[PDB]
Amino acid sequence: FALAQINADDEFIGAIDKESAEYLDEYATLARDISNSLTLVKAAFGPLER
Amino acid sequence: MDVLSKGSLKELLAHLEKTPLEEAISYRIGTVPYQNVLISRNEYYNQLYPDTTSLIDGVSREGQRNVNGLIMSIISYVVSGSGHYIPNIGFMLLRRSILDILTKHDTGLVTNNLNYGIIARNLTVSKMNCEQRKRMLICFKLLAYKDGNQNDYEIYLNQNIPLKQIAPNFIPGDMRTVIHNQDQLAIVGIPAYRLTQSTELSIRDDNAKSYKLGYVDWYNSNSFLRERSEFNLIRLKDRDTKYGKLNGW
Amino acid sequence: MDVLSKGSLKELLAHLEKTPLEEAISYRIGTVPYQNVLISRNEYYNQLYPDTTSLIDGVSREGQRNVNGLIMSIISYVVSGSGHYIPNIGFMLLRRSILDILTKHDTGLVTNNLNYGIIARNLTVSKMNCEQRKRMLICFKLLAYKDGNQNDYEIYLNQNIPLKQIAPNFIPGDMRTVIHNQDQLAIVGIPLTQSTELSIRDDNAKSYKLGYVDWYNSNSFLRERSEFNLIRLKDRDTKYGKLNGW
Amino acid sequence: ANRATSAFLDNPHPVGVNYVDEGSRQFVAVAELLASKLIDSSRESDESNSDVPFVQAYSKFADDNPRHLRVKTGGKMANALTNVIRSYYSINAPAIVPQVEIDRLASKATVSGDMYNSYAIFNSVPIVEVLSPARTTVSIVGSDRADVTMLNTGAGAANITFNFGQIAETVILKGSVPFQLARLNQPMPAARFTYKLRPLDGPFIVVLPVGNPLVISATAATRIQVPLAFNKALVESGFQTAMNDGLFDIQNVNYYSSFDEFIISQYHAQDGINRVSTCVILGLALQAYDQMRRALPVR
Amino acid sequence: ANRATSAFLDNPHPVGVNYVDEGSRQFVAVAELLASKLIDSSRESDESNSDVPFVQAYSKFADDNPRHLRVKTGGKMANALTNVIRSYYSINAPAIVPQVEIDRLASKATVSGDMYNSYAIFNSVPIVEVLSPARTTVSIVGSDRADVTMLNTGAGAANITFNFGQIAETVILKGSVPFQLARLNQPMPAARFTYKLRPLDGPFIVVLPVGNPLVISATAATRIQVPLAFNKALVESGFQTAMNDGLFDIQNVNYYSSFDEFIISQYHAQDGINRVSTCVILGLALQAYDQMRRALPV
Amino acid sequence: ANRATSAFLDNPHPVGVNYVDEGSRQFVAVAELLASKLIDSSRESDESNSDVPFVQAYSKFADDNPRHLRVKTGGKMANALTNVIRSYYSINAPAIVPQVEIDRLASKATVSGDMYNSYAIFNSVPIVEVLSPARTTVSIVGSDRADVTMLNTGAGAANITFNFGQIAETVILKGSVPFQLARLNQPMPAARFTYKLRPLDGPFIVVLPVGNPLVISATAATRIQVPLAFNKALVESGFQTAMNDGLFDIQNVNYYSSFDEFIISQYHAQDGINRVSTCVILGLALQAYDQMRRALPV
Repeated sequence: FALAQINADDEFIGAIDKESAEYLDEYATLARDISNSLTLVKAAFGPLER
Repeated sequence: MDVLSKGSLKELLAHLEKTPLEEAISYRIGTVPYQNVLISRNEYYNQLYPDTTSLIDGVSREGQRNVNGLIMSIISYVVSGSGHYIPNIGFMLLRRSILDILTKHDTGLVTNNLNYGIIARNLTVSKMNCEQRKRMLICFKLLAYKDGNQNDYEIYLNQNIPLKQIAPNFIPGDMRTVIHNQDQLAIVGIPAYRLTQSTELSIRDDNAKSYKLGYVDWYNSNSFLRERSEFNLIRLKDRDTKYGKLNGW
Repeated sequence: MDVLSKGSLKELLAHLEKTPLEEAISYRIGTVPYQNVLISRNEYYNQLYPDTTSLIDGVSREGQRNVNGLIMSIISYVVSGSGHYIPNIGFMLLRRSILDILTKHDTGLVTNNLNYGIIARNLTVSKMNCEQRKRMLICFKLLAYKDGNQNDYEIYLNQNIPLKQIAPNFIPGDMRTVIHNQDQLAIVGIPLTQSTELSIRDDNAKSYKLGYVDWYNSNSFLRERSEFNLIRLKDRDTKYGKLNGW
Repeated sequence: ANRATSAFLDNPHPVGVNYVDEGSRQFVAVAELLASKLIDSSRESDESNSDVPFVQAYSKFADDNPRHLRVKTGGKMANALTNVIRSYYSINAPAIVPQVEIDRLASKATVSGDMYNSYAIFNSVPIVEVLSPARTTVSIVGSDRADVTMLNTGAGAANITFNFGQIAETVILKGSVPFQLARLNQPMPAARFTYKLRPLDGPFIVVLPVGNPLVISATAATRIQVPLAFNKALVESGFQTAMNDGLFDIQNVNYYSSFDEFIISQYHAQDGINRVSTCVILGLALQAYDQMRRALPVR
Repeated sequence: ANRATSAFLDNPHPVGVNYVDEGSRQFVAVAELLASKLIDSSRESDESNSDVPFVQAYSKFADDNPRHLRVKTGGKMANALTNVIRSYYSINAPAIVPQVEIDRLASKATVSGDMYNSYAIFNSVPIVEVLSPARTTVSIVGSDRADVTMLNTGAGAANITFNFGQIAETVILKGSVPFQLARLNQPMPAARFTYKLRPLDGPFIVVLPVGNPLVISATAATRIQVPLAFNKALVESGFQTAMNDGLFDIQNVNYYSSFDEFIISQYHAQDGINRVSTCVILGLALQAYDQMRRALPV
Repeated sequence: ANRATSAFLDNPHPVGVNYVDEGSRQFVAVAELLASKLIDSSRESDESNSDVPFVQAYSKFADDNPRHLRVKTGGKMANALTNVIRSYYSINAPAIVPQVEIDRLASKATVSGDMYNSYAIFNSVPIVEVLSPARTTVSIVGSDRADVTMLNTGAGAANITFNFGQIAETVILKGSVPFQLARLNQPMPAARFTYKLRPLDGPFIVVLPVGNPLVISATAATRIQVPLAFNKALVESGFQTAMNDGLFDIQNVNYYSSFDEFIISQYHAQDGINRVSTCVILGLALQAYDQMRRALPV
């Protein structure tokens, strides 16, 4: 009954959404960090026993 | 698809009591079984892949108009998901449940003369898997106790050792045995492995995969009943209760 | 690769004056020039692709020891980028530049008996594009005016009407013609995908096209390292020993 | 009396009786629509230098995302369509496509499965029989245009009867030389070059004077109800692709040079009405098969 | 022994070897795309009662505004397309379009220029040779549907050998009367009206009885890789226009009644694979030539 | 006239039809991957001076930690792999392993059970038949290199027919002395030591002169699609290990010297394409078995 109008004209430069593009790109940096961290722990700490 | 999703003796037997016999039969003419055919499997080969049609595929096939054909269609529906083409059976028989046909004398069908050797041979048992064999042995056990042929059922199992090893343990007249049984009878379900949208060479495997991918779509659709979310919306008659038992058991 | 990027008559003539005959010739045996062969082009066909070898492919082939062989090697270098295998040419000829072989009498080579029709057939002028034919006619005209056989050049052009349409409009003696020429003779140039072509000539030509962008930047330092302390071979001073077999 | 007949009208093999219900015809209709979008997306991808339009269209068609090192064959929809096409062609072809698969693919798009919205004109000329007297020779050649060569060796003029069946709507006869043709028990008009005949009129008698041979070129047009999406050019290409791909190699079947001859031959048989309905569905399926195969090719 | 050969398979002339590289292929694909837009723009201009859609399309195609007094020819793109068509047909064509002109014309639109992402079916029937014994007459007529008329005048039945080449995919033979055909060193089946054969199977022997002539109608289908924009209806019409316009009027060349016969004849020559790729490019060029000339008659 | 055939090509027994679906194929791929880690854990143990790497590898393979009072067997996956191999060999073998157990074991590692992403070369030479006339002795010995001994005691030269099937891709024939061989209805060439031929071409005629015996050695190469993890050396060792352990001991089946003979014999059956897919999956299972049993003998 009280639907709010949503506009994103200022967010779009032509057909490109800058904020969404930069935010998605940060997952590539996180992916590199995850792989580097897992490999370092496996090298420093070998097979683990409890 | 619904019948193939049952994973326990309780659920499978409960489903057979609810469903009528018309689900077991099909009104599509299909083709004939035991025929050598060349099918097209282009994802793997350019030529035509040979195979043999059987009664265990999930496609409707023409069936004989006798009691032998009716029982083969019921077991085919349980172990494959589709039945055969036996028309003009009669509305009196088609209204009754699959369980009632299998284990009640009131229906009027006479199944005493049925031999388990040819039925297993015709419903090709060398091509079944472990889950399919268990369901067939359930149907044989239900029929045997209907006509008082328990001794014949035991001798048949003793002749075939592998069938005896996987034979479900339950007495058709007792509900405590169904509750205690812990066999896994599910042919379709949510897969732990990676299920892809690819074809399989055999007719049986391709049809089985179609049911498996179909169950995943149905599992995530709106027709599925999520008990953890809407258990208070089901009616009281069909709600899960431990006191619940099959009629006459 | 450098000879194919020249897009003007001025630049092509300047390159030939600087380049010695050594880079026009090659030291690799190769195979017989004309031969029906089956080659593998798996990007398109499972079967082997038929083709005919020639002297226009950028691959070395065997050439005889005569003026006809030397001329054919020079023209192939201009129109294809790779020369031919002429055995034991000699120091005196290798140190001379390509243009002096074509346009000067001090090289020691007689070219008065060259037959232009036979050379075009041997070079397979039919399977040449517009740019390659123009370069061949430039070399023919230079030789024609060097030996005074300007009439024979006109007779050859009259017999081949399509070549007469695209013939160069420069006189070797005059310089005003070279300055004002407007021909486009470039074969390789900066623009193509890393793909394979069916023909031997088309595949080899595309290899030069794809490698030109990389060659534009990498050749500068690698070259300068080679001749950092090396005497230039072109017109090298020597005792003028001998010219054997010519 | 000697008898001659068209080669393509001889022994029409039975057609399939499966996947002819409402759901199956809906599935074939959906397959044609999605195959058409696959062709268009491949063009849009090529003029745009981006694989996005093609990937999205293939994802709808195959319910899977394309991946390198895996050959794009169309997925489960292509498998079902190919096997269904075989079943339509002959009654000896197996039925190996489950009903749950047909229903799942039919729901991928919302299109009507009705196969009788429109019509189409088919050009095969049916010559059921040509009867000639003892001293005459008759030869029939062709299916798109039939050339009937008649030679009279006897002294007297001969009477040759032509039967064109009852299915074709019009037949036009043109002769190398003017000739006489009239219906049974009707006077023969002046010699003319052309005749327009309705095959339901009855057997037609043509006088063959002694001398040089007379050749008659026959052209016929018949109207068959087809879906509004039916395109004759695409169907013929799909018919040839299916024959070359080897999926019409079934036991005890007849082979035809075009879908035109196939549908007309089935029409000129007992229970020909029911065979034509199945053949129309197979024609639309062949249209889907053609478009899908061109979009995703093999060498 | 007598030999019978299809007329359209005799002595295929060598095709041009120019304008078949990636840049030249892109130019042909660009020309087809812009020629198609030229046709659609003319229809839009007529429907909308305005000349704005057509002026934009003609300007992109010809790099010049339309003028009422001047004639509409298509500009340099029309001349380049006309010249490459001549070069594609014969090796003796001048091939006088500069490379710089082609590269600048291929940069107008973005196309891959790939001529191997689809296929088309060509219906010409190849009959390389029909071997007949003495006292037998064999005649072959037609290229899209071949009729082989056979007459036996000897004492006994004759064996007639058919060779359909090694390229065509399937051949369907329908006779006037039922007849017998079998492969070499194979028993003959019962008389039948129809036969489906693979030309790779080998030469086929047909038993010809003494009496009335036997006519065999042949239909073949062959698959050839073509671009996705290939349209057989447009290619065939463009082929006729180019012949009428004199683009194929070169010395020492053969002539064909359709593009289907042209491509199949070049396929069956010695090393025919060399020529199929060039023939397909000519077909796409003829597609663009058709659409351009119909929009801008000259 | 006598006929001779290869011994290993006679009467292939039917293969199993279970454990072919995607889940079962992924179980075999997981078993191969995890069994490989078991072997490599030995080298890690030597370098690390401790048994911890082996304990980790066995715990993942068997779901239970290794014990010193128990003989290491492999647990559920070892039992599942053994029973699954039995089902593959014959259709008479029971399918005992449940589906649920297969899915649970298939979820241990991430793999794709694609068995059509590579190929392998199989060297078993198929000689379907060798037809010789009277007064001629022909003996076929060998399976990987077949030696055919030919003796002509007759008065004149004899013609002997070879049939190598329609499956093998190439066959190379090397004779003790130069001999003549040609296809059917072809002229014979000069005597040569070596012939390379395609079995699809047709039956081959070899001329046998009267005198000393002529021996021909046949080597063939066949390409069969296999998963990328396929290793012929490991598969061959697994075949011998399984036969020794009695996994193939079941009534009404045939016995082969190597996996090379088993797969080629099945491929030359009435419908050999149906059995090739199952045989390849048996190969991967055997490769897993060889690694698992060598690390954990029992």
